[PDB]
Amino acid sequence: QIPASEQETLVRPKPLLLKLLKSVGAQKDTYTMKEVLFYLGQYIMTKRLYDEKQQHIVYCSNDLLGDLFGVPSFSVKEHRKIYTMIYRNLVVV
Ligand SMILES: Brc1ccc([C@H]2C3=C(N=C4NC=NN42)c2ccccc2O[C@@H]3c2ccc(Br)cc2)cc1
Repeated sequence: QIPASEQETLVRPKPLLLKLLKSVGAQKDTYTMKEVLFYLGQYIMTKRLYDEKQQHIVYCSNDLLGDLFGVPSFSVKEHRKIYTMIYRNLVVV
């Protein structure tokens, strides 16, 4: 539900939303929104932060991710929510 003209928004992550990204294979400092989302996706996948039965729900209560987003869990179905939650950990270049 996010226009493609918004996921290309050149952006760059703050100190540890960056740490989050490079810990899963990142090596740049300036990303586009979907690059960020793609890596955050790999991150959720690798630490298995999702509910094993209703896999559209993510648990980040006791994870770094939780500190970045400020919520204990969220649904990957609510794109806008995810974006604004990601926006606060980055400057829009
Ligand atoms: Br916004 C946004 C962009 C892409 C998705 C992806 C996606 C997942 N499941 C769907 N279903 C349709 N699209 N997606 C998905 C589910 C479990 C584990 C990793 C996943 O990786 C990502 C995703 C989800 C949350 C964040 Br934080 C970043 C990427 C979700 C929200």
